[PDB]
Amino acid sequence: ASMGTLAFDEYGRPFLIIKDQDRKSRLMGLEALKSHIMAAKAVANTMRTSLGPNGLDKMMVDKDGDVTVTNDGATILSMMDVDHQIAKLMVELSKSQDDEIGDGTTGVVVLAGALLEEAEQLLDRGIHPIRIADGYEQAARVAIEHLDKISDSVL
Amino acid sequence: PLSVFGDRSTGETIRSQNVMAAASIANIVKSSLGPVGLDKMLVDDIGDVTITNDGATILKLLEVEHPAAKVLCELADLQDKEVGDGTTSVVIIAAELLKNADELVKQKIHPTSVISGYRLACKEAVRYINENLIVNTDELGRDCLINAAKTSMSSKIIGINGDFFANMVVDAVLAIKYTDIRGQPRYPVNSVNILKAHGRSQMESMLISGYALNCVVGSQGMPKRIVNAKIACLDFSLQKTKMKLGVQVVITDPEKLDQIRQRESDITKERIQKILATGANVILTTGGIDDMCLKYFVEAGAMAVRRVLKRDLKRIAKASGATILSTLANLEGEETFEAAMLGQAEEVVQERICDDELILIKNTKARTSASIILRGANDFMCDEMERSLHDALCVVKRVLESKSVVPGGGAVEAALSIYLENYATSMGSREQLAIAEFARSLLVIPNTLAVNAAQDSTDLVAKLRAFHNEAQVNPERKNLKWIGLDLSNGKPRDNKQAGVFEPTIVKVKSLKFATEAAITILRIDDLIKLHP
Amino acid sequence: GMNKMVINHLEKLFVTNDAATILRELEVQHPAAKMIVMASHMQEQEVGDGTNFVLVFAGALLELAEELLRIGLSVSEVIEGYEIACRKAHEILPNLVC
Amino acid sequence: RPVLVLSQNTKRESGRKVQSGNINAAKTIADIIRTCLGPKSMMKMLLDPMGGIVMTNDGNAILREIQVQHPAAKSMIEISRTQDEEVGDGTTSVIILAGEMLSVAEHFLEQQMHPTVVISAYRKALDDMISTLKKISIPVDISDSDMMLNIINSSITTKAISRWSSLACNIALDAVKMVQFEENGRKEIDIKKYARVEKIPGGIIEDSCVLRGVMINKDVTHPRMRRYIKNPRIVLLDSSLEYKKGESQTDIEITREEDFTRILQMEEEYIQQLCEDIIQLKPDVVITEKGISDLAQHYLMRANITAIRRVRKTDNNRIARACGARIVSRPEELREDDVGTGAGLLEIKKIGDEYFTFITDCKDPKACTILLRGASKEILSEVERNLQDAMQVCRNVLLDPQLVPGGGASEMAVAHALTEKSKAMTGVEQWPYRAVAQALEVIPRTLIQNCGASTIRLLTSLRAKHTQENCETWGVNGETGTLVDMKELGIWEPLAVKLQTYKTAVETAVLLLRIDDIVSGHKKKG
Amino acid sequence: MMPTPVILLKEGTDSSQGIPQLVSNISACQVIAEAVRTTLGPRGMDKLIVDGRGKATISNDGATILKLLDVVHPAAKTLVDIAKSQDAEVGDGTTSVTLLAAEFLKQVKPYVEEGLHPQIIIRAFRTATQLAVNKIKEIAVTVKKADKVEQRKLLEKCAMTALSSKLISQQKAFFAKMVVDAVMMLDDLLQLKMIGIKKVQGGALEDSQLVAGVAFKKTFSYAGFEMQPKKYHNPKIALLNVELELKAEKDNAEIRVHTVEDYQAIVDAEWNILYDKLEKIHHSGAKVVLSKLPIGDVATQYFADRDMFCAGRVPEEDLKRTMMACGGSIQTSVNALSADVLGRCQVFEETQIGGERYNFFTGCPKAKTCTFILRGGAEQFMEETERSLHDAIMIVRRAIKNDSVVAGGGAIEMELSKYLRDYSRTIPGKQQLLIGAYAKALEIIPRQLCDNAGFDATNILNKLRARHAQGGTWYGVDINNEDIADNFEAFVWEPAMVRINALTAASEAACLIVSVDETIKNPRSTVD
Amino acid sequence: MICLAAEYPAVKFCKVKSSVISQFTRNLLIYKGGELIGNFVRVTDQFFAVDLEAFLQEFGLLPEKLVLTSVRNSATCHSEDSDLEID
Ligand SMILES: Nc1ncnc2c1ncn2[C@@H]1O[C@H](COP(=O)(O)OP(=O)(O)O)[C@@H](O)[C@H]1O
Ligand SMILES: Nc1ncnc2c1ncn2[C@@H]1O[C@H](COP(=O)(O)OP(=O)(O)O)[C@@H](O)[C@H]1O
Ligand SMILES: Nc1ncnc2c1ncn2[C@@H]1O[C@H](COP(=O)(O)OP(=O)(O)O)[C@@H](O)[C@H]1O
Ligand SMILES: [Mg+2]
Ligand SMILES: [Mg+2]
Ligand SMILES: [Mg+2]
Ligand SMILES: [Mg+2]
Ligand SMILES: [Mg+2]
Repeated sequence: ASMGTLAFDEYGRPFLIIKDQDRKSRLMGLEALKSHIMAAKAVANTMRTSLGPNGLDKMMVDKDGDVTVTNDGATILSMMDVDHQIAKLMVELSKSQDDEIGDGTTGVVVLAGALLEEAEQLLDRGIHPIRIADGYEQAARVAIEHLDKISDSVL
Repeated sequence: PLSVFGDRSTGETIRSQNVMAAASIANIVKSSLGPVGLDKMLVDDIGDVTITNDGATILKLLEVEHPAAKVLCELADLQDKEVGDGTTSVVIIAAELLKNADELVKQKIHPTSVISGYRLACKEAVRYINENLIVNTDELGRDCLINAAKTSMSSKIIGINGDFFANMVVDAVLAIKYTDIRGQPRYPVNSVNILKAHGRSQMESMLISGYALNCVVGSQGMPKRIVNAKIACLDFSLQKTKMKLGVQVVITDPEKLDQIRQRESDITKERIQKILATGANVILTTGGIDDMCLKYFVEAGAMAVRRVLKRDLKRIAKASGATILSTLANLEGEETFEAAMLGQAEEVVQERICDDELILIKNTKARTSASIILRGANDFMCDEMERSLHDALCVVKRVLESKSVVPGGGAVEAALSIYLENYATSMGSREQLAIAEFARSLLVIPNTLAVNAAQDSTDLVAKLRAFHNEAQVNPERKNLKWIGLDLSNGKPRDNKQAGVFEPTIVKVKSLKFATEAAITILRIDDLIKLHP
Repeated sequence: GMNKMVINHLEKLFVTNDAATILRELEVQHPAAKMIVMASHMQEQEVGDGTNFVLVFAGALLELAEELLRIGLSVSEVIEGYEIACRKAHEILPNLVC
Repeated sequence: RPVLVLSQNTKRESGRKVQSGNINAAKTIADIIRTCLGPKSMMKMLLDPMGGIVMTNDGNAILREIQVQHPAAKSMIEISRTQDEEVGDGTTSVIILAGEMLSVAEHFLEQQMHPTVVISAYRKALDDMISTLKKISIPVDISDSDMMLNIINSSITTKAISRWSSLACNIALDAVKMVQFEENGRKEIDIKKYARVEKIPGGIIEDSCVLRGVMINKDVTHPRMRRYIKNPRIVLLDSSLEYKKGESQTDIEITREEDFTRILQMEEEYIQQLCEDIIQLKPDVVITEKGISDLAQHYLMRANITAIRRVRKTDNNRIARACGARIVSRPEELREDDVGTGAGLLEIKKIGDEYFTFITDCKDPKACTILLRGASKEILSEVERNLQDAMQVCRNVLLDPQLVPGGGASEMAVAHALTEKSKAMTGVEQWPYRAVAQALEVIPRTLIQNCGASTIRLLTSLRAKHTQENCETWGVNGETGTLVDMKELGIWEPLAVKLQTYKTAVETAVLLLRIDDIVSGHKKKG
Repeated sequence: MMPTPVILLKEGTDSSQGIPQLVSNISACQVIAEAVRTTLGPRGMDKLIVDGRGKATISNDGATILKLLDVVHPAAKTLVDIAKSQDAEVGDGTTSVTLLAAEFLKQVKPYVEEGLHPQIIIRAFRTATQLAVNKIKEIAVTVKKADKVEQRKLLEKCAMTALSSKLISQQKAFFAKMVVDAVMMLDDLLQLKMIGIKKVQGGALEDSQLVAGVAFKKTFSYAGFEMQPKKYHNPKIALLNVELELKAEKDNAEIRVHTVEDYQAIVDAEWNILYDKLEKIHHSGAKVVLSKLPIGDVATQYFADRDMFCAGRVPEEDLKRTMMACGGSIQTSVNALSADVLGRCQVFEETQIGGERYNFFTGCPKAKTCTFILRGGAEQFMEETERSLHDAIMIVRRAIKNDSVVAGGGAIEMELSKYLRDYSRTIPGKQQLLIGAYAKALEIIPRQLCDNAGFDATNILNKLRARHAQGGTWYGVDINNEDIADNFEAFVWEPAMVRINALTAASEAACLIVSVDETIKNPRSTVD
Repeated sequence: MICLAAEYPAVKFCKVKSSVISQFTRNLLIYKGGELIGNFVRVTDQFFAVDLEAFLQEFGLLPEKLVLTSVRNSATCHSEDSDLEID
């Protein structure tokens, strides 16, 4: 479950496959999915407080000591210093939302965190994650069609 | 999330790790199986050297860290304790069973089904062995015991020496035979004192028609040969009498000190006079003997041996008819010694064996006892000879107690594999694969035997399986069940007429123990290793 | 013959059963083994095949020379006998052409 | 430390490498002492880690001082020790033979022959070797002193003592003959306990002799005692002649005035009573393994008795054997037959700057002391080793009256017999049989090599000679390097020594051939 | 062993030989296969690998995963090499080759342990592989009609099958159609450099578009660029390799004058050289100017004053694609800017795509190139989309070369296993065991599919074996229906050369691994 | 120590490098049951095996005071099931 796998062969001879395999960790399957969901949930729960007119600002400090008081989700996540790859994926998602639209960079992270949180308890009941992704795609198509249905045009 | 101070392995990782450990243990001793097997030379990192072929000794000496490897080592130790032979075979069979079971598990077969199939296969294999593959030794005679001893001593340092060592083992075992209540002939092995001494060759090792002591007379004064011995066994030291803790000597009249001091040794003098007045010739005691008592024995023209081992003294007393006497106290509160407690022997001699001396109690009356003096080239060779001799003695005891033997050379394994792979289709839907894998794993013994001789294992095992299939299919070809492996020529051979036999208990116990060990290891799919 | 995997000092992997290639990638240190390796490489350069033949023949010759030295023969006697036998073999070889 | 089925310090190697390493280690052990065989052998200087120097050419002495790491070398050293302890001679021969057989076995192991076939061939060859050695042996007449001396001379001619060969042979023969004992129908020699060798540096080796009695490095306890008694009556004791405490706690309680002096007077009276009990037998010399009190010395001198104290138990037993006495622990139980009569002279004389006690005129003594006087301590140690070899050979030939030709004759004869026996085997195991048969030629080859003659020509001539009918006694003259019949040269060996050497070498080869795997590094696990 | 005061090989040399060495090699190959095992099939799962510098790569392609692993085992490197070879020759099946080779080795491991000679195993592998390749070529279904609609449908189905295992499998029809169109627009060589792939952050996967022309990112405009019109309705494109700015005439050029009149003349001469180049470009009739070399601010303002578009420092590959689309020629000199060396496109436009400006050349009727614009929420998302589209493009190119298809989902390998077992039943028996082992190893792919999908592999394999025994060549694993079905009727199609190369490479790797008996490792030099 | 180890089988004579364990190095440890008994450092200030034995015995640390067997007799220790003659 960690530090890869070591066997040293059944005849006692040295058994080396990957360079520096004694200093490389590895997570597999459900445990990795749970860790990723935990990281994404943490990021989304941090972001969700800054959502809406009553949302509060995050006061970011960089590595040079400069302070940036802000409410934009994309800026907050870009100035954050993270190592988890799922947190980096959240940051990239906020950046992509900012690039394409420029608004709603906080809603995307909260929605993704909620989706992964629900997928966690779906996995706990024995559903293949690909099946969950397919169901999410179907529901997203339905939601997009509904959004097109109830939209209004302005001059 | 767990926050457990340790490492955790789960799923295929831990199962593969356990199979790895079992396979490594099996491969350690796989090269010491069968007559074409070869010994191993272990060094105890302080210069001590051990040369052996016994699986139990090798596994005990090695340092083992993995729990599954420890399980296999303890399995070998248990097999040695309960049977005495087939210590390598049980380990190899258990490891092969675990490997095949894990191969099945990796195919999404649930371990419970594999365990049920293994249990059913083991029960059916035992039943089939008992029903078909056993041979009654009543109509064979001493030749069966000789052949069993020779087969046991194959692959050992006394292999070619078997023609003589088998006779020696059979004679030694038959000498110690006794019948207890219920009229059951019991053979108390480990009552045969095995003495080692380098020097002369293997061919001229001595089998004693009596008992052999690794002790000498306490002083040069006494004679070293008594013809009509009267052995007196004692369990107390013959020394100057000293009062216990609760008794303390306080002197007020000085005239009595000399009397006290004189009595202090006159007590022991009187005890020795009482012992020797009845005609005792040889006196053996577990405790020490000081100089004055030795002088008494020297003047009496008797023998005195001190620091005799308790088990040796008990065996000598039982063989010679003597009774151990922890004290000379009778039921009248007096201090007497009677001739009825004296054991007799036809001769007691202090023989010289390679610049050292030992006491031989030859031809004890009222009971026959045996001892073996092994002569070799050095200490390591003598130790390996002793281990092989113990294995042969255990095999002969098993054959004499249970009068059923089975052909060796992997014939039983091949017959079991064929029968089990045929029977697996009779019942079950998913444990059928488990029974088939049990049958396949039972073939690891003839495979290893063929490999050790640098013979084509595939062709030999295929021919053996064809012979056993013909035996199990054609009713009139049932005589082919004894077709084993002839490793000298690398051809199948009828081992029943060739004289290759093993006790049925060896195979049955090996199968049961290996199946239980494989089941025990197979139940683990998660390991937590807390940091020390 | 069986192929051999050789990892030289640069972690370059060679999988071959060519004697000259195997010896080239090996880090031979003993001067006598070095001389035999030079002989094998010279055979490779001159002809292109027979390096393994050269190596095994040299090894067998040296073992039999060691046996001869042990039984009592001098180095000079062994050397002159080997030279005479080599000349005899070179004389014989043309007659073996098929 | 992930997984690690076995311990991290457990190293395992197996295959052809193990067999080659074992055989090479055995060959190296043989090569260490190869040059120390034969009458023209050269001595070696071994440096004791404790600071001493061992200068010898005995195989066992050389090998015992060598510390090795390869367990095959340990097995070879144990083989040397076993050969030394069993027969006491042929220690270099067994090592050389084992090395040669292991080499010729490596020859077949390089091919596709399983070691079990080689082992079976070796065992058959060993049986035939024993049979041939028994066949080509000759009896000896133990009553013939000259031929016994000749046998001892042939045994010791390869050692440094060979210069004084006649003196050494006479000393060894006399010691072995007089230490020989017979009691209760049991025959024994027991050179280990009796026939003590006492070496005193200085003087000349021509003055060495074996005494008709025992000599110890002891002096009289009091000067007034006689240092020269003509026909002493010796009494031996174990218990001390002094007032000792009892085993039990024996606290006293003195209240009256005169009890202290009374206790001291009773101590003196007890000493006097013990001395009177000793004197009652009217002895002349009293020997005790423990201390003797000064008051006891006075009471003994009052009866004109010489007393010696603090004598080792082995020395006391040797004196008892020599003078026909019995050691007595309780003086009150001393009886007449325990008094040692039979010693013909006792003399305390000064050698160098020390006092030595001589009991050297016993009639029919069963123990003796060999007084070695030489140049230095190391030379005397080597002389003692050579004389020990001589005594062992004498004991072996006394127990076994069989005799075998030496100088390489026996090895070549046995090799030829085994060759014509293997000529009609028609099997696959005939090759190892013939190889181990011809491996016996390493002994004549080593003799020729040490002599300096031409090895190949001499061995070819010897092999051609042994093909004739009555040529089993033809060997090599180790001093001139020429073929010579050993019924003229006179070199002979006891059959027991040859049998033990052959058996030990063959079994060493078998034991080392049986092994193909080595594991090491594990703790003792006591 | 013995100390040997003078050693043969230097210290640190490691040698392993015999059966244990080959068993260890097989175990290492098994580990390598397990490292990428769960990435096979529509239910496969991506792997994330972090390098030394902290960059994370997320991929489902087996070859990429194997390359990212720092494999140092000499025997294990063979699997990575054969995966790379399969990727190079075919482009798909990089996960299948490693699984097949490791399954071969695992199946023959018990025979190795019992002392069977490796050459027998090698011969059996060669014979079985030859028979399997012949059978694949025999039973592969081909259409000998050259119908445009049927060929397009076959290409689309092959692209969908090659794409229905990645993160873009939800939109596999859309991507497959665009991939087929892009491949069909290639002229005769199907050069991969003629299909540009542009990744722009932001936007849904359905926002990705295929440009029937060429599109590239805006390249460092100068002052006055914002005054140039950004849309043309029939522009003539001038493809140039010219530096249009004031600079020294030559690196070694030197001007020596001794009069201020000559000084002014030299300055005016430099300006006139630049203006002559610009005037020639303008009089060529072109409206859009693209150059690989930089275009200065003076040239930018000059072109702006003429209502003309300029873009300097355009990458060379983008200029090649523009030439192949519009149909001009790259000119190093503007001396002869004739009408035949000027590209033409129907519409040129600069538009914003997710915070970036892209130039578009659409409406080209004779274009022999394309440009994929991929949208995604992360750079690794777009990288994996590009990898998947590359796999699909390679498959479509191979199908264009030859339309020989076999049903996927393990049906082809089940048929091959049945055929090989039937063949092995009719031979002496020493080779029969090894050929049966080969046939059993051929069953790994359907078993792996069932394991990844969460099925019970044993029941599905038994049903597939029973179906193939009683007839039916194209019955594989139905992932959605938890059962088996005729994969040919389900349009799960693969090019035959995919499986042919997979079998060939796996057999070669297994034979090479088995043939090795000893491995030697010399100490690494310059330890410092 | 090597000479003394022969006469003292109950002792565990051993040596260890000083580096693995320079104020004590620029210019004999006794344990018993885990606790220190003798701590003689730089014994050269205060040799032969007899001298070392006497020095250790004068402090009452060396145990106070053996026939030689053939090679060995013991094999194991368990329920040997010794012979029990019956009827
Ligand atoms: N003469 C023989 N011929 C063929 N097979 C034999 C012969 N002697 C023993 N065997 C077989 O060799 C196998 C290995 O026995 P071995 O390993 O020496 O006993 P253990 O397992 O007690 O160490 C046994 O199962 C036996 O059946
Ligand atoms: N005068 C001699 N001439 C030839 N050979 C001799 C002579 N004396 C002894 N030998 C041979 O030398 C051998 C004795 O060698 P030695 O140095 O005693 O070895 P070891 O001490 O092991 O017996 C004997 O086998 C004997 O045959
Ligand atoms: N719709 C499908 N139904 C069943 N099997 C499929 C389907 N699509 C692909 N497969 C199978 O999945 C296997 C793996 O394909 P893929 O993961 O795309 O590339 P690779 O062959 O490199 O693993 C193929 O052998 C194919 O037979
Ligand atoms: Mg907003
Ligand atoms: Mg056995
Ligand atoms: Mg060639
Ligand atoms: Mg000698
Ligand atoms: Mg694919």
